[PDB]
Amino acid sequence: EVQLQQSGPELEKPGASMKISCKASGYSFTGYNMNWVKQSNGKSLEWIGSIDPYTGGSNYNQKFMGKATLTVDKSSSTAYMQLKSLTSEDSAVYYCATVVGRVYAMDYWGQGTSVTVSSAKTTPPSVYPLAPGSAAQTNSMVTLGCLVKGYFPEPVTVTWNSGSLSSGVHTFPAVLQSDLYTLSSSVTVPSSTWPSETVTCNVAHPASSTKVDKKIVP
Amino acid sequence: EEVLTQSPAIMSASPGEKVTMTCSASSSVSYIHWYQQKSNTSPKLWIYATSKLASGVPGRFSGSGSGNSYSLTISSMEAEDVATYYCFQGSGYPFTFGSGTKLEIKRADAAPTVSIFPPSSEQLTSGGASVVCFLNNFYPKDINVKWKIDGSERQNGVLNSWTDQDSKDSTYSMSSTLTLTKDEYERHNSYTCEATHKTSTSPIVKSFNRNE
Amino acid sequence: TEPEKKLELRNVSDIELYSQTNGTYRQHVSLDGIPENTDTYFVKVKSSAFKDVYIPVASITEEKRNGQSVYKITAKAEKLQQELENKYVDNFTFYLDKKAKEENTNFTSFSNLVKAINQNPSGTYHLAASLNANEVELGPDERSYIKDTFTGRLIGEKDGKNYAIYNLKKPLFENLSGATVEKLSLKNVAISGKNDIGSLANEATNGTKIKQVHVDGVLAGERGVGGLLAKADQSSIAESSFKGRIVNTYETTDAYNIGGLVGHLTGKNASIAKSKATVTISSNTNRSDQTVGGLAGLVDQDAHIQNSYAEGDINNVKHFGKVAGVAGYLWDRTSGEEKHAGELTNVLSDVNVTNGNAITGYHYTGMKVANTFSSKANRVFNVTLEKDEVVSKESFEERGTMLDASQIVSKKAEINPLTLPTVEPLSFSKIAHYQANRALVYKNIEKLLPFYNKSTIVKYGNLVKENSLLYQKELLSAVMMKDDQVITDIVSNKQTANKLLLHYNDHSSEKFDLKYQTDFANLAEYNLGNTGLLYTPNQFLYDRDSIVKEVLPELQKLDYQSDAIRKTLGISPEVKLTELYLEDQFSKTKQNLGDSLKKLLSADAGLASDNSVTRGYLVDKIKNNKEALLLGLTYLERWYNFNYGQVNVKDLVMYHPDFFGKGNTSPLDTLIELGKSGFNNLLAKNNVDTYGISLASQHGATDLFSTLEHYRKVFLPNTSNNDWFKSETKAYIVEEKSTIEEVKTKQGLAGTKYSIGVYDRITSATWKYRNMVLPLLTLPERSVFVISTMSSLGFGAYDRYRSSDHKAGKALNDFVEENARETAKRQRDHYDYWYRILDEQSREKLYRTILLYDAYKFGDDTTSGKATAEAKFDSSNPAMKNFFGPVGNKVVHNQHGAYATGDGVYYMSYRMLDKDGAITYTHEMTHDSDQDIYLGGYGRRNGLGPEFFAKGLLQAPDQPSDATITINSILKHSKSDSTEGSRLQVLDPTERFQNAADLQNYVHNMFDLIYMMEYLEGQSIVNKLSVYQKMAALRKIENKYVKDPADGNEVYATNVVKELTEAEARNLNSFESLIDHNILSAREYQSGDYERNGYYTIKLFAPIYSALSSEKGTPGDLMGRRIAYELLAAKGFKDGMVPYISNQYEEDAKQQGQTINLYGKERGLVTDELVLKKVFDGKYKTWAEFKTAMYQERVDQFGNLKQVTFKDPTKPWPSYGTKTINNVDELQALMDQAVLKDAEGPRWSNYDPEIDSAVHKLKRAIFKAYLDQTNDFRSSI
Repeated sequence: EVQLQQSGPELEKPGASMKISCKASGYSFTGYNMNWVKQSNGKSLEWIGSIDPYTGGSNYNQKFMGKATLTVDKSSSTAYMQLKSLTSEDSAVYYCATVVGRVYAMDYWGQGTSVTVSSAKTTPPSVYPLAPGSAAQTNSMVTLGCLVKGYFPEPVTVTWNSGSLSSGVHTFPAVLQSDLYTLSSSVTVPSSTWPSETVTCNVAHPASSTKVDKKIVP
Repeated sequence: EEVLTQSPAIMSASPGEKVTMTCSASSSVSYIHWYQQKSNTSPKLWIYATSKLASGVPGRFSGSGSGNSYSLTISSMEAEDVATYYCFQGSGYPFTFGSGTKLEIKRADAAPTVSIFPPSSEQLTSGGASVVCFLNNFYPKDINVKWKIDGSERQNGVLNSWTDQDSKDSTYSMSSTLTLTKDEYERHNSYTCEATHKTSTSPIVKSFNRNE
Repeated sequence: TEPEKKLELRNVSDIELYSQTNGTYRQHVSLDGIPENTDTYFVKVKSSAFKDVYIPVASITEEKRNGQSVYKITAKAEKLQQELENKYVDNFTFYLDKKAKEENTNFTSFSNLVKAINQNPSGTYHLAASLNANEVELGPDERSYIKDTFTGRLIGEKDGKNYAIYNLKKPLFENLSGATVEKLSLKNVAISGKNDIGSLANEATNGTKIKQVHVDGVLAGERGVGGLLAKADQSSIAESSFKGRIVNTYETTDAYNIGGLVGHLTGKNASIAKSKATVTISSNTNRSDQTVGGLAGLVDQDAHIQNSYAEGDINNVKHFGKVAGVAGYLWDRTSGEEKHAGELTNVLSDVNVTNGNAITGYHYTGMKVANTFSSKANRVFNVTLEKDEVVSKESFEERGTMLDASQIVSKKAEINPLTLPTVEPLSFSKIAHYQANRALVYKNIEKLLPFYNKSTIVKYGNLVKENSLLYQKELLSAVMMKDDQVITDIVSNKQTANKLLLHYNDHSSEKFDLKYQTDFANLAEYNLGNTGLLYTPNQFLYDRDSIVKEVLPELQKLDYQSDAIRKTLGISPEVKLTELYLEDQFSKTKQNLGDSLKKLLSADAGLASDNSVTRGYLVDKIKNNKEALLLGLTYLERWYNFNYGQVNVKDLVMYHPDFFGKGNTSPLDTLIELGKSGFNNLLAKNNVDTYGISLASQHGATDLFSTLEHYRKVFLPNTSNNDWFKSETKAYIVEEKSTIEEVKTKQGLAGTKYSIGVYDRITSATWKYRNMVLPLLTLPERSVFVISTMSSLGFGAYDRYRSSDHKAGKALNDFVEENARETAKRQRDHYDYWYRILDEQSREKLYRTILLYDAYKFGDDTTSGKATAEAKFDSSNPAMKNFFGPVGNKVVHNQHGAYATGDGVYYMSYRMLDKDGAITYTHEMTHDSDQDIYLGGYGRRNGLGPEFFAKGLLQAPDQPSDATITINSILKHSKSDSTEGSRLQVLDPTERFQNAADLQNYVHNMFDLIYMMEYLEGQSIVNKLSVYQKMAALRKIENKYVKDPADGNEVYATNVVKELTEAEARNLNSFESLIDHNILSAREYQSGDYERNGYYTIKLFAPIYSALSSEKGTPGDLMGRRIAYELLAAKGFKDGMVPYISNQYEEDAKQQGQTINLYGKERGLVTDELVLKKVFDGKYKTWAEFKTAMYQERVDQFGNLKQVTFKDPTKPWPSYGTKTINNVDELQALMDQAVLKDAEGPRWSNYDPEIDSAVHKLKRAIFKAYLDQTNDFRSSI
């Protein structure tokens, strides 16, 4: 089927410029109009500009007038969204679209490019042990945790009990403090099996190559 | 510009319940194109041209509208239905998206197992301090948490992050962090944080000592 | 034997009956029924020469004529005596028949035919004669005349030689399945819909035969458009013929495919073959998925085209969307089978497509054409990059002047369909006293008083004298009070109108004082001056106040944005009503609605009915289209509020339709029809074509300009029509004429191609902006500054030139008008200059006119500098809402730049009235007028570029201060001005230049001085330079025969520049060695290669010792520009330069045997060596020899004589007085020091290492000394 492959996730410093690209297959790239949208976590999703691949046509939203422009490569069957004067607001996942019968979606949308913009250097996260106060230990199951605080940029992965435990853990949404990212995760395990047993979090973060584990102490 | 105004922003309905969202534009357009989105996923079209349903969609999902008044009508609520929605419009330039509405389950209100763990020896070598606590599989979201230093109420150095409605039980986890320097951690032997819930009038307090 | 005066209808074309029994007025045409108990009927009688007459019936009977029941009918009137069967009667009566059976057969009536096809979808249908489709109501929102999707199994016009149906607003069948329909044609078609609109039907699902069909007229819907069927579904269509105006301006976001025969070609068994079409097709593509194939298009599912030829033109607004002359989208939504694409055979169109491809919209390696042909039209589409630029795709098979021979491949031409119904006039004699000489007078005075005994009509005729102009043919006259074109009889009936204008076939009128000599309530009559004839305006003076009391309130409550008005309007909810620009006039018409409706039914119909029930029909007739009545009268008011001297034409067109003949036509009805006509017709721009649909055949007139031309003869005769046009509009226009007496005499000629006349030029055919005559005419104030100059028409916005320092009121107006006169002087002097050069009889194309539109960046007075505002649409700018916007001219409008479509110019970076914009005006003129204008009727060099002809070859100096060999024809400046210092350019052109021969003298000398200094330069250099100083002094030039995307051949040579090697520099030991090493100074040049058609110019004194002439057909840019500058400095522009830059020896090249294939056409190639010989076969056999002889000739020329009177500063700010260089050796000795110093410690970095450089200072030191020394560059010896 037609499949769209946007660029890999990228991060740039503000007041700068970057170009992303959406790959095309199983369809006449040039014959179906393309489209681009910006994906804001805080706000809904909002269209930037539709693009005509065969003749390199470009329609721009009043919001993105001049901020960004659209290019295309018919031979490589891959469009190019050009971004200039990049700002912290621009930071977002992007998404290419294919217009069929006046409709940009579901067919087709790319996997997504997590465009980010930053003046913060790569940082490894702070990991500390998390768990109970007065009575939650008595429970049949007591949850323990590991912090992923003050790190840059996201992606992150985690393992538990030296990787022996990969289930009952619950990953918690990420939040950004002082410009460095933060996130959490749990380890529901029997309380009858802790501190009686012990666990450490084998956290693997690719961009900052972090491998730091924290033992949980009652 | 044509605005699109979906409401309510979030709706809680028991499975099998009748749920509808109301989107209103700034102009009148012949067709409206709906768009389901899961949390943190690329979205897909569910209806288009106002009533023309998208493929791979259940019959329960319906749509209607005229003038500046448009809406999507789903006859029955399911777990698969729990998703964001946008009546995106492209009939008029510039193409615009709906304000944003997300379906949610209506569930029994669970009471949480609260957390609280001291700053680690690895944190103390750094010279800082960070205690943090969670509220276990609790519903509805609505929860209020306090923090304390030696049993003295504190609301600073505090950072709270909410889990999103889960999938299997669709009940929410939680975590809040009390972060101060080692100086404060050593100064206050006792550290306290307590939840507040309609499910349990009594706030669920959990604490651990510096000495234990 | 005095007769009596009584009511009598003489032209009784037919009698009709309507009844209010059901509370609605309904026609009892037949099966009326035995006489009804109540005479609720009212008899409306139609007259071919007079408006329908009305009265209530007073008696009705049913008696057998010949044992043949016929419903007798009678009517009571005040005095309606009828001369029935040569017997006078008291009141009119007739007899209506029982029934007709010409509906079982569909041969006779369109109304009968639509009913017949609806009882049986499957049948054989035949036509007895050509008929009117106006019979049908059309429905409020009915999709098409026929609801059935399967219909017309065998509809035929073969029984008669040919027939067609005229006046169509809806598709015919709506869908066809296994339906054969051929020999069927239409004429006044106007089908508009918000659905997928096809002229014949929406679709043909199975095999259906569409052959020898010849549709013609207007077709345009908001959503979809197909030439006959919206799309072709497995159906055979061939030898078809749609020639009509089709446009989809509406910006629908669906990817609608439009087609010449079918928007989507989907049949595998199907195919379109040997078909014909023509169109003013245009559209805004926007979507690549949307495809316009010119001939059907969207070829898909194995659809084959069998030798089809169409001659229609495309004007696409959006470059991005896919469109082409023969195929819009060869590609398929299914898999790309070479076979599912479909096939194209023997196909040629002369489409002048814009923003679209020539033949196929989608080009794929497996193109399924193999028989490609194209005509010489325009295919240039705009790239719209940072700078706006327009070029052809150059991917089509071109053909020459044998297009007519190619047209002969088409098998058939057309058929001549029999004319529609006639119902002739049958315009008296057989009277007690008849004078044959006064027969025409009797006809002329039958117009002056209607409803008068024929005996009384002739009685008045007897009173006429031999001298009377009534003896001359008298067209319909009209009554006016103090030139108010009074139409309100009910108000000014008591009032006495100043004069009666007796219109003649001479198209002139005579004035007779009127007076209310006699008053009759049945009819009001006036005195005919001293002559003593009588005169009654045609009306029954009925009680209009009762109608007035009820009509005004319901119509009064209407909204411009009202959805119901939109629902009656032919417009979708999504589209913005901006194009109407009628909101201002929507409010005005509503404010004046009471007087407007007073002037409307004052002469609407003939009513002798005292009964008030009859008056209600008129009220019912109005409310029905209240929404359209408002829109129509508003539309007419917006576009007809201009006076011929003291007489507003609004009354002339809005009412008094009889004045230009055809008084029988219903004036009230022409307004309601014009209101429902549809927003496509009501579209501002559509006024011209809407003159065809509505104002032609209702006024019995042919063209809007023709009616306006007919109107000067009637009003203000002895004043020129262009004079009526010039005097009347608010906008300031100026027609400065050229000094040459012959051209000035031609500017005098009202004849086309010679007249400077703006009215004439706008009215002239082949002018796309002829529709711009209405919006200009109704312009509220002087918001439009306009100019007229040889082969051009200036247009600009006062608001564009509005800014701080230019106050909007008076001050802005004063600077703008004065600037317009100054620029008008600058433009016309440049054209007068070009005329002196052009003596090759290319003056046959001397007056080609093109538009000069401004940026539309209408700035505030507050804005400090030029505005960057798009002002795209719906702005408070009076200039945009009253002009440019009504005559919509959508453009790429760049933030910066000035571009031309080849038929027009556009200004954004510069301003049309800007003095610096003048140089840009010539630059655009270089881009357009060249192909056969500046060139001698031979196309530009095959590789020589479009913008390679102006940057250096042919443009004004960008500034006098700027230094480049150029002609300053555009700018004339005073000698007393401070710009005299470093003027470096002609102070006054056209005075030193009286002929091209005088230009040849001017450049030989100008280039002798350039030639003198260049040799003074090299000698110093080749003689005294360090080896390292030689490295930085010079540069080498090469030519790359690189592949170009447009042409498969890579023979185009491209001047590329690079530094010469140290070993290469040691070799040079002579001035000739500079000529042999082809190395030129790097002082004003960088090694970055020069792109073909790139912006490269000739520095005023950059030494060029290079003659790198390509054996290849094209040489490059600077070398091509440089060698052409010396070719002018040697041979006359026509004599030598034109041969070198017009590929005119291509036929000689084919004789030589040199050839290049172009556009898939074997073509000739022309080489520098070949033209080197044609220009100089024996004088020199090498370019090196030609330049070498130029130099030694030049050596003797400087050596024998040079003036002593060369004095220059060439010193620092402290002024230096007199160099007084007596001899060349003294100049050379001074030169050796200045250049040696220039080579010592050279920065050759930062900026300006030239105007600052000592060598250039010295080069422009003795050059300026010569320019100052000589009145002109006339002789140097």
